Amino acid sequence: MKVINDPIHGHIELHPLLVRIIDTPQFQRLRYIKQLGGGYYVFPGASHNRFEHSLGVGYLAGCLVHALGEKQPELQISERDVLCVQIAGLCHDLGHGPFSHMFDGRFIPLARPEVKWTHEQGSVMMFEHLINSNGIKPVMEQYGLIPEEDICFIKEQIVGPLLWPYKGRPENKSFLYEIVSNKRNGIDVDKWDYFARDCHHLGIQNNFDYKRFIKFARVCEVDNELRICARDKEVGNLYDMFHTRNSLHRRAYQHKVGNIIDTMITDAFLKADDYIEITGAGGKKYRISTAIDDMEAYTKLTDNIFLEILYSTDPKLKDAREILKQIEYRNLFKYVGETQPTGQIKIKREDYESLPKEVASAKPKVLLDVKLKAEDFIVDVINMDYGMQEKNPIDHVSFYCKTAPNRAIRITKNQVSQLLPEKFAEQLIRVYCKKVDRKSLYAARQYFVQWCADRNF
Amino acid sequence: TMKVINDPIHGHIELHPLLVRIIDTPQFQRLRYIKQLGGGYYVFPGASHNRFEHSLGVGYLAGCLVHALGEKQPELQISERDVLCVQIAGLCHDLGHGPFSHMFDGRFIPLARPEVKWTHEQGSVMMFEHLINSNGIKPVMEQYGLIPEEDICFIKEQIVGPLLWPYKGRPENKSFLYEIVSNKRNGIDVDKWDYFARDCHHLGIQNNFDYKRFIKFARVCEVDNELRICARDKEVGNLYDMFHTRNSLHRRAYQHKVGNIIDTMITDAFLKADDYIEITGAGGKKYRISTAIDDMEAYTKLTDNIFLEILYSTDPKLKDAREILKQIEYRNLFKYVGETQPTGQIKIKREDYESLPKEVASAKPKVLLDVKLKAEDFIVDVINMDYGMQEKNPIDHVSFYCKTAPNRAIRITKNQVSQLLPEKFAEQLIRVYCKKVDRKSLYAARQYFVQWCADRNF
Amino acid sequence: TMKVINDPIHGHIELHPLLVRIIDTPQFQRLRYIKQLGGGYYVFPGASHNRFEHSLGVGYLAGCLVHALGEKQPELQISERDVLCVQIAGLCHDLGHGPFSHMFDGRFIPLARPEVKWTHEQGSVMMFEHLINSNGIKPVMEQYGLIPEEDICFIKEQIVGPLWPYKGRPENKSFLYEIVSNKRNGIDVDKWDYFARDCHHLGIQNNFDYKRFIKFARVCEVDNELRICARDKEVGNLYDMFHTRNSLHRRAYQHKVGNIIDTMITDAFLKADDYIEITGAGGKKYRISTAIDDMEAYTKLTDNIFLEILYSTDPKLKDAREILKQIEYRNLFKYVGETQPTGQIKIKREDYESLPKEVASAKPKVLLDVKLKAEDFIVDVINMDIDHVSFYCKTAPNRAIAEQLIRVYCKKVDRKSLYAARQYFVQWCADRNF
Amino acid sequence: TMKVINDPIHGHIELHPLLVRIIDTPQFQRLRYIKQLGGGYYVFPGASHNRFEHSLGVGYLAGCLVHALGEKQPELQISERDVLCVQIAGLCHDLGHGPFSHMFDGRFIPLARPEVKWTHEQGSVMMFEHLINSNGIKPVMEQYGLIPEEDICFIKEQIVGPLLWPYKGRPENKSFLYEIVSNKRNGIDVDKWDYFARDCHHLGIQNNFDYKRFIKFARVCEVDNELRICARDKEVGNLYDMFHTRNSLHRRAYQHKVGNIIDTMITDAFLKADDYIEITGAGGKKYRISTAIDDMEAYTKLTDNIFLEILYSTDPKLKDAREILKQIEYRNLFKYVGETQPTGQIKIKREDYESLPKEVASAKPKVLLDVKLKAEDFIVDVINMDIDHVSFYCKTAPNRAIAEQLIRVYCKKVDRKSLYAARQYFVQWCADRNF
Ligand SMILES: Nc1nc2c(ncn2[C@@H]2O[C@H](COP(=O)(O)OP(=O)(O)OP(=O)(O)O)[C@@H](O)[C@H]2O)c(=O)[nH]1
Ligand SMILES: Nc1nc2c(ncn2[C@@H]2O[C@H](COP(=O)(O)OP(=O)(O)OP(=O)(O)O)[C@@H](O)[C@H]2O)c(=O)[nH]1
Ligand SMILES: Nc1nc2c(ncn2[C@@H]2O[C@H](COP(=O)(O)OP(=O)(O)OP(=O)(O)O)[C@@H](O)[C@H]2O)c(=O)[nH]1
Ligand SMILES: Nc1nc2c(ncn2[C@@H]2O[C@H](COP(=O)(O)OP(=O)(O)OP(=O)(O)O)[C@@H](O)[C@H]2O)c(=O)[nH]1
Ligand SMILES: Nc1ncnc2c1ncn2[C@H]1C[C@H](O)[C@@H](COP(=O)(O)OP(=O)(O)OP(=O)(O)O)O1
Ligand SMILES: Nc1ncnc2c1ncn2[C@H]1C[C@H](O)[C@@H](COP(=O)(O)OP(=O)(O)OP(=O)(O)O)O1
Ligand SMILES: Nc1ncnc2c1ncn2[C@H]1C[C@H](O)[C@@H](COP(=O)(O)OP(=O)(O)OP(=O)(O)O)O1
Ligand SMILES: Nc1ncnc2c1ncn2[C@H]1C[C@H](O)[C@@H](COP(=O)(O)OP(=O)(O)OP(=O)(O)O)O1
Ligand SMILES: [Fe+3]
Ligand SMILES: [Fe+3]
Ligand SMILES: [Fe+3]
Ligand SMILES: [Fe+3]
Ligand SMILES: [Mg+2]
Ligand SMILES: [Mg+2]
Ligand SMILES: [Mg+2]
Ligand SMILES: [Mg+2]
Ligand SMILES: [Mg+2]
Ligand SMILES: [Mg+2]
Ligand SMILES: [Mg+2]
Ligand SMILES: [Mg+2]
Ligand SMILES: [Mg+2]
Ligand SMILES: [Mg+2]
Repeated sequence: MKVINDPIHGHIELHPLLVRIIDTPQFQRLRYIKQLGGGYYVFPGASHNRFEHSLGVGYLAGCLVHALGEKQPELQISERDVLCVQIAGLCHDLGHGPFSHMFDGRFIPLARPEVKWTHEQGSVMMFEHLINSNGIKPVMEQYGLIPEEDICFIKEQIVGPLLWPYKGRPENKSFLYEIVSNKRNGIDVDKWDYFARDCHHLGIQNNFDYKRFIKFARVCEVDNELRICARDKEVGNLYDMFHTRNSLHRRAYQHKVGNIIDTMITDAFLKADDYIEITGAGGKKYRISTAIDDMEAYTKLTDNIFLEILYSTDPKLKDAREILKQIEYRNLFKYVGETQPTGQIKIKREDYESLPKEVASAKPKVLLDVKLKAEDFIVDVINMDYGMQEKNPIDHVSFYCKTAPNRAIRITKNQVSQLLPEKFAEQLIRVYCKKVDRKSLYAARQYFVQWCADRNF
Repeated sequence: TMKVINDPIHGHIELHPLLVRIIDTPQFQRLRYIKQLGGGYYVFPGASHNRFEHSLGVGYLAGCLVHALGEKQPELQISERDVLCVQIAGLCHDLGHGPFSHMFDGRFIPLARPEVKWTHEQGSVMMFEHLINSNGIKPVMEQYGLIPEEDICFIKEQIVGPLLWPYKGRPENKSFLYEIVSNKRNGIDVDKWDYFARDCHHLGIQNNFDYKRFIKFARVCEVDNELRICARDKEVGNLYDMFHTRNSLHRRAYQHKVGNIIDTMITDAFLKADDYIEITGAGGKKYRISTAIDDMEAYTKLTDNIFLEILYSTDPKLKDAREILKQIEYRNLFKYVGETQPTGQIKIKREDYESLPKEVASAKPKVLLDVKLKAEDFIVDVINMDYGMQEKNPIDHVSFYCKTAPNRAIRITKNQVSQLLPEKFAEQLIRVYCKKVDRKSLYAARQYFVQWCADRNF
Repeated sequence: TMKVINDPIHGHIELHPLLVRIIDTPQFQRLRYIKQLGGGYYVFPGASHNRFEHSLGVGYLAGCLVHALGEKQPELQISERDVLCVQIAGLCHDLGHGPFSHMFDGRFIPLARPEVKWTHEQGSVMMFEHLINSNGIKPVMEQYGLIPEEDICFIKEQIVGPLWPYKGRPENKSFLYEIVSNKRNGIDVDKWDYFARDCHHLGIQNNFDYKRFIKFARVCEVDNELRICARDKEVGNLYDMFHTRNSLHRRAYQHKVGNIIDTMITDAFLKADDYIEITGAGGKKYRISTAIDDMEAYTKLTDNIFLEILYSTDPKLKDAREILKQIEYRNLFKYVGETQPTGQIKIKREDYESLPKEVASAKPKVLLDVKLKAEDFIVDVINMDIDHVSFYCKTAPNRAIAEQLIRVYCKKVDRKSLYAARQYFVQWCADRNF
Repeated sequence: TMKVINDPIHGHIELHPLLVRIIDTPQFQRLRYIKQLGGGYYVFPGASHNRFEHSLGVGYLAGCLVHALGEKQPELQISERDVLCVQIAGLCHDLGHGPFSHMFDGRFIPLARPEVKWTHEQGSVMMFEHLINSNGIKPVMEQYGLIPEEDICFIKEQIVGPLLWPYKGRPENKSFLYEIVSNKRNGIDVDKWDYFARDCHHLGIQNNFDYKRFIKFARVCEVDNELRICARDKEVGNLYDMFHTRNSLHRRAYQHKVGNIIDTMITDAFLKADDYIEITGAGGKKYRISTAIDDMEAYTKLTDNIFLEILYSTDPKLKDAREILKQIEYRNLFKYVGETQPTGQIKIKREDYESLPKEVASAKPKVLLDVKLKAEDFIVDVINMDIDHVSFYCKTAPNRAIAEQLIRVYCKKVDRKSLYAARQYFVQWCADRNF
C-alpha cells in the first residue's frame, strides 16, 4: 500500500489496484487541468488541479462507506463494494476539458450547438478507454472483482441509470448510489472535498464540518428502500451547508472579472479553431471542438493549447493570438451594469444569442453622437440556486430520532426557523462593452439604462 | 516604555504606559476570574477563557481601526488624545460583569430584585469611576496630555448612551468616534469582531467573517450633516454574512439546551443561598449577592469563587442550595420535555414568564392521566432571536459609497441585493422542562405540554 | 450509550458508557478548577485551560494508539478488555495534582513537610481507589466484561511503576505498559497532548506530527521482549519532538516572571498555613500541608484556596493576604542571579529550607553595610532532566536495529539592599563551588 | 489607484500603481507558468504553486520590513523612493528562472554548454533591463519621483552582488538597505521567509519560525563601522529554530529520493530533445533550448510548456526523448544504486559534471562481471547540502552590538543483474578515488 500526503486531508492510503489505475496516461492527464479555470487570474493562490481533487474524493468515499459499514454490521458490506465505491470516486472527473467548467460551459454549446454533451459522459467514455487500453480487467479479477457487473456498477455511479432502474446492485444496496453523486438532494462527498480545498487555496474560511455529519449518519430504510439518513438535530447544519455553497458561488465562482476573462478565452478558442490539428486513432486528424468523439485525441487536449496559441508564429492564427495578448496587458472588456435578480421572468438558453441585439436596438432619449452596433455588447446570464432548480433540497432528506433510530420522518421549513430563505432560485444579467474609450462607455451606459427601463427589471 | 503582550488570537499587541498603569489595578484584575460563556463551559470543555483577554483584544482592535481611519484621511484631524481615549474606552467596556457573565444580569438580578432595572454597562461605568478614584490615575492621565474633566466624560459616553445633538465629550465633527467600541444605530463594532474569533477559536468551530477586508474598505462620509463611517457598496453580502454568522453562533452554542438548564439550576442555587452570604464593603457594612451592586467595594469581591464557596461549605443553613450544586456534579439535570414552533419576537412580554408554568399546570390532557404535576414541577424558558434591532433590518441603517463618487453616500435596499435573504428579522421560542426524573412523570409532563401547545394553537 | 464531546484540539471524541460513568463523579469533576500551567497564566493571557480536557485528550490518544497497534498486527492478541483498561488508565492519570499543578508537589510540600516524600502519581493512585470505592463502580465494571481484581492492579501499574516486576498482565503484553507513560525514552501520548494543547493555547507553532508516527508504528521484539518500534526513515520525525520539547521548556515553562509569581504564591501559601482549616473524613479538620493524608479533605483542595486568602477579612491572614496583593499590583520579587547547570551537587528535595540560610550565612569578602537575614531570600530550584529508540528496517519488519538550575530572589526591592544581596550570591557560589 | 490582491499566506496586499504597471507585462506574466519546485510536484500533489505569488509575497515582505525599520528609528533618513526601490527589487528578484526553476540552471546548462557560466540572477538582471526598456516604464518612474539611472543601478545591485565601498546605488550611509532582499553574509532575508511559509503551507509541513516577532524586535545598530540589522540578545532560540526549520525543509522535501530521480529523467529528455526544438527570437532568428539564454525575446517564451510540447509531439526526430517522458507517466523510474562522501573533499565544479559517469565505467572491479556496463547506463546526481554571523544587541544597550557536497548514482538499466553489476562498479569508483 502506498501513502500520499494531502495538505487538506492527512495521509491517504491506496490499495494496489488504485495505484495501478492511477499510473496511466488517462488519469495523469488531470495534472494539467485547472480546478477553477480563469479564476486563477483574480485569485493568485488558485493554482490547484483535478488530480488532488479526485484523490480526495476517492478517499472520502472510502471513509464514508467504511464508517457506515462498521456501525451497522447487518448491511452486509463487503470489501469489493468499498473498492468499487473508491474507484468510482477516483474516476468521476476523467472527462473534464481545458479550464474545467469553461469548456463544456461555454465552448461546446457555441461551436457545436447540435450536440448535448456533459463532462460525465466524457468521464464514462474515458473510464472505458482507460480500462480497455491499459488492460486492468485481469488485475481486477485478481483482487476479487467481477468486471462484467462491477464495470456497469461503477459506470452507473457516475451518470446514473443508463421500478428499480439500476442494474449494478440490487435494492438492498440502494444506499451505495448516494455517496459519490446524489441525484435526489445533492449531498455527497464531492461538495465536502471542494469546499475544503477551495477554502484552503482561495484564502477564505470554511464553515461546514463533514466529520460531525459522518458521526450522525445512518441507514433508515426510507420508502421501501434503504437510504442514508441524518439525525433530526442537524437541519440547521444542512441549511448552513447550502448557504456556504451559495456564498462561495457568489464570491469566487461568479466573479465578473473572471467571467469576462473566461469569455475572452472562449472567443480566442473559437477564432483559433479550424487551424489547430490533433491526431487521433488511425492517424486521423481532429479539431478542438470535434476531439470529444475520439478519446485518444481527447487525451492530448489540456491547458497546454492556451499557450500553444500565445507563442505561435503562424500568420493564420494572428487574430486569436491578439486576443490572448490583451489578457496579458489587462485590456479587458469593460463592465456596464446589471439587472436586479428575478425569480419569475426566467430566460431560457435559446434566447441568449438574441440578448445583445435587444440592447443595441434600444434608443436612449438623449441623442448621442456615438452609435454602437450589436457586436460591441456582451450579455451574460447567471443562474443562482440551491442545486434543485427552484426546489428545496432539504425537503428531500430523511431524518431519524434518538428514541427510534430505525424510523424515518420528515421536517418542514416552518418547523426549523422563520429566518430561512423565502426562495431557492434567481438570475442575474450583466452587460459588458468591448470598446474602451470613455465616450463609448458613456453611450453603452445610456443604451443599457434605456433597455433596462424598457423591460421593467 | 511600551509593553508587549502575546495573544493567541491576534499577534503581539503593544501597550501604552497608561494602559499598563490602568491594567495593574484590582478592579481590572478582577476580570481574570469571570468566565465569558459561563454555564456553557459544561457542554463545550474548551470554553475556559475569561474577560481579561477579551477586553485586551477589544482595546487593540479599537486602536487599530482608529489608526487606519486616521491613516486614510489626514483631513479628519485625529490626534493622539482621541486614539488613547478610544483605546481606554475599549479596555474598560466590560468592567461591570457579574459571576458567570450574562447569566447574572440575564437571570439573577431580574428575579432577586425585580423592582430595579440594571444593566452591566451601568456597572461598567460605576466601576470605571471607582477605579480612577481609588488608583489616582488622574494626574497620570494629565502627564500624558489628557484632560480628565472632558476625556472622562467622553469615555463614559463611549461606554454608554448619550446620557438636537445629545453628546458632550467631543464636538459634532468627531461624531464618527462614538461608533467604534459600541454602535447604537446598528450593530457594527469591534466587540463582535473580537468575540466571534475568540469563541470560534475556543469552541472548535470555524469563523466565516473577515474584518481585515472591512478595515481595508472603510471611509468617513458626511451623511445627514453628520460624519460617520461607511463601507463600500460591494460589501453588502459580507455584512449579511456577518449577521448570519452571529445568528448561527447564537443558535449553536449560546442557546444550547443543556447550557441553559445548567444556568437555570445555578440561578436557583444562588437564589436559595442568598440571605446567608455576607460581603464586606466600604465602612465595614455587610452586603449580599443581590445587594452588592450598590457598592463597588463589595462588587469587586464578587466573582465565580462564590460558586465553589457554596459547594464546599459546611453550615447547616446552606444545605438546600448546596444539594442543588451537587446534582450538577452527578449530571442529574432537569429533563427536557418539549419546545414550541417559532413565531414573532413579540408574543410574550417580560412581565409574563412567572405566569407561564402555571398555565402548563392548568391543562387537562384528553387521556386525563394520574401523577398530577403541580405548577412548581415545570420550567418554561423563552428565547428571542434577532439581528440586533428585534424587529428591523440593521443593514437599512448602513451608509455606502461608490468608487466613482467616494465622497457621496448612498443607501442600498434589500431587493437590490438578492432574493435569498431572510424574510423576517425576529423570532421567538419556548422550551419546557420537567423537574422530575422518573419516566412516568416525564410521560405525564409530555401529555400536559402537548395539551397546552394544541390548546393555545402555537 | 456512546457519548460525543467536542474538542478544540482533536475532533469529536466518543466515550464508552463506563468512561461516562467514571467522569460524572466529584473526584473527576474536581479537575475543572485546577489550572495546567499554574503561574504561567499571569504572563500568557491565553493559557487558561485546566486538566479536565487534558485527561480527556490523553485517554482519547491512548485508545487510538492501542486500536491502531492491535489492528495492524492481529498476532498480538489484543482484546477489547485491554483497550478499555488502557483508556481508563489514560483517563485517570492526573487525579493527584493539587492547586496550581506542578508547583504544589514541586514547591509547597518540600518547604512545608521536608520529612515526607510525595509525588502526584501516588495521589492519583489513592484518588483512583477512593473514586472506585466511593461511587460503587466495581459492579458497573463487572457488568461490561472486566475482572475488577486484576484490572485495578493493571491500571495502577500503568499509572505508577511496579525478573519481570509487573503483575497486572503476563510477560507477552509488555508493550501495553509503555503507552500512557514511558520512563525509558519518553515516547508517550501524555507528552503529545501536552505539546499540542500548549502550542495551540500559548500561540507557539508545533512541529511534531504524531499521526505520521502512529502510521509507521510497529511492535518488534527487542531483548527477548516486545517493544514499540519505529521505522528507520523516521529519524527527523522523532527529532522535531525533542526540539519542540526544548523550545517549550525554554520559552514558557522556565520564564523568569512566571517562576517568580509561583515563588510568591508559595510564600503566601506557607504564611497562610496553620490558619486555614479543611474538613476531612469523620469531621476532622486538616491543613493545606496535612490534607494529603486524607482524600475526603484533599477533594476540596483546588485553586479556590487562592481567592479564599485574597478575599479574607480575618486579621490572622493579614500577612499572606498582603503578599498576594503585591501580585495584583505587579510589585514582584527581583531577579538577582543564576548559577551552574553542571550538576556537581544534584540538590534533592530533602533540604530546601536550609539553602536560604546557607546564602545568608555566607560572609562576603567585601563588607556590605546593608544586612540581610534568611527571611528576605528565596532559592528557586529548576530541576530539568535524545534517549534513542529501537528502530526496524523495511526488509526486516520483525527485527530491530539531566541538568539543574538554581536562581536566587530578594524579597526586598530597594536598590541598596539588592546591591548587597548580589554580593552575597557570588560569595555563596564560590563557597559551594558553583 | 491602489489595488488590493488576496494571498492565502499574507492576507491582503496593497500594490502601488507603479508596481501594478510593472506587473502587467508579458515578462512578469511568464512566471505564471513556472513551478516553484518542479519535480517535487510529482511526489507531493499539493505543491503546484508557481513563482508569481512568491514574487508578490517577497515584495510585500520587503516593503513591510523597510517601513517598520524606518518608522521605529526616524534618524535613519529613509525616504519613500527608497521604499519603492526596495519593493521593486523584491518584486523582480526571481525574474530569470527557467523551466522547472532550479533544475534548469543547476542541472541542464552545465550538461549542455559547460563552456558558459550562467546563474538565474544574471538572467533576472537581463530580463529586468529588457522589461524596462521594452514596456516604456522610465517615464512612468520619472512621473512618481524616481531618478531612472541611479534607482535602476540600485535595484540591479540589490539583485546581483556588488556588480572600500563597492556599491554605487546608495552611499555608505544606507548600508542596511542592501541586506533586506538578499543577504549572502548570514542568510536572514525575506526571500527565505516567504519560501518557508509558502512551502510549509502547501506541502503540509509546519514551520516554527515567527518573522513578525523578529520584525518587532529588530533594529539597526552600528557594527564594524557600518549600519547593520541587529537582533535582541534573547532571539537566539528563535534564530536556532529558523535554522532548524530550514534544515528540516531541505532534508525532507528538496532532497527527496524520487524527486531528484524525476528531475534527472526530465533533464535527460530535454538533452535528447535539444537540436530539434526551434524557438524564434529577435529578428526572426531561431534558437535552441541551451542557446535561448543568449536572447531575451526568445527566453521569454521558454516555460514549462516545453515538457508538454515533447510529450504530445508527433515528429519522429523527438521519439527518443518522448519515450523517456512516457516512462515518468508509468512510474518506470531509474533505480537507486549508491550514495557517497558528504562534505565534498573535492567540492566538484560545474565544468566536470559531464565526466563523472565516465570514471564509473572506467573502474574495473575484481569481482566477476558477466554483464558489461557503459557510460550511458549511469546517471550522476551532485545534490548539494546547503550558526551564523549575527550582531546581537542587549536591552540595556540598544545602540551597541554584543555547506557540504553529496553525490548519488542511478542506473538507467533496471535489470536485476545489471543493477547488481552497477552496485559493484560504484564501490570501486568510490574506493579508488578515496570516497
Ligand atoms: N506511485 C505513485 N506515487 C505517487 C504519485 N504521486 C505522489 N506519489 C507519492 O510519491 C511516493 C513515491 O513512490 P514511488 O514513485 O513508487 O517510489 P518508490 O517508493 O521508490 O517505488 P517502489 O520502490 O515501487 O515502492 C509514493 O509513496 C506516493 O506517496 C503517483 O502519481 N504515483
Ligand atoms: N505588566 C503586566 N504584564 C503582563 C500582564 N499579563 C501578561 N503580561 C506579560 O508579562 C510580561 C511580564 O512583564 P513584567 O511583569 O512587567 O516584568 P518585566 O518584564 O521585568 O517588566 P519590568 O519589571 O517593568 O521591567 C509583560 O511583558 C507582558 O507582556 C499584566 O497583567 N501586567
Ligand atoms: N455527560 C457529560 N457530558 C459532557 C460533559 N462535559 C461536556 N459534555 C458534553 O455535553 C453534552 C450534554 O450531554 P448531557 O449532559 O448528558 O445532556 P443530555 O444529552 O440531555 O443527557 P442524555 O439525555 O442522557 O443524553 C454531552 O453530550 C457531552 O458531549 C461532562 O462532564 N459530562
Ligand atoms: N491588475 C491585476 N490584478 C490582478 C492580477 N492578479 C489578480 N488580480 C486581482 O484581480 C482584481 C481584478 O483585476 P482588475 O484588472 O483590477 O479588474 P478591474 O478592477 O475591473 O479593473 P479596474 O476597473 O481598472 O480597477 C484586482 O483588483 C486584483 O486584486 C494581476 O495580475 N493584475
Ligand atoms: N515527513 C513527512 N511529512 C509529511 N509528508 C511526507 C514526509 N516525508 C514524505 N512525505 C510525503 C512524500 C509522499 O508524498 C508521501 C510518503 O512518501 P514516502 O514515505 O517518502 O515514500 P517513498 O516512496 O520515499 O518510500 P518507500 O516506498 O520506500 O516507503 O508523503
Ligand atoms: N518566544 C516567545 N514567543 C512568543 N511569545 C513569547 C515568547 N516569550 C515570551 N512571550 C510572551 C510573554 C509575554 O506574554 C509577551 C512578552 O514577554 P517577553 O518579551 O518575554 O518579556 P519579558 O518580561 O521576558 O522581558 P522584558 O520586559 O525585560 O523585555 O510575549
Ligand atoms: N453544531 C455543533 N457543531 C459543533 N459542536 C457542536 C454542535 N452542537 C453541539 N456541539 C458540541 C456540544 C457537545 O460538546 C458535543 C455534542 O453535543 P450535542 O450534539 O448537542 O449533544 P446533546 O447531549 O445535546 O444531544 P443528544 O443527547 O440529543 O444526542 O458537541
Ligand atoms: N469576498 C471576498 N473575500 C475575499 N477575497 C475576495 C473577495 N472578493 C474578492 N476577493 C479577492 C479578489 C481579488 O483577489 C482581491 C480584490 O478583488 P475585488 O475586491 O473584487 O476587486 P475588483 O477589482 O473586482 O473591484 P474594484 O475595481 O471595483 O475595486 O480580493
Ligand atoms: Fe468533483
Ligand atoms: Fe465585549
Ligand atoms: Fe498528564
Ligand atoms: Fe525568491
Ligand atoms: Mg513507495
Ligand atoms: Mg463532476
Ligand atoms: Mg454533482
Ligand atoms: Mg517583560
Ligand atoms: Mg458588553
Ligand atoms: Mg453591543
Ligand atoms: Mg446526550
Ligand atoms: Mg502526570
Ligand atoms: Mg480594480
Ligand atoms: Mg532566487
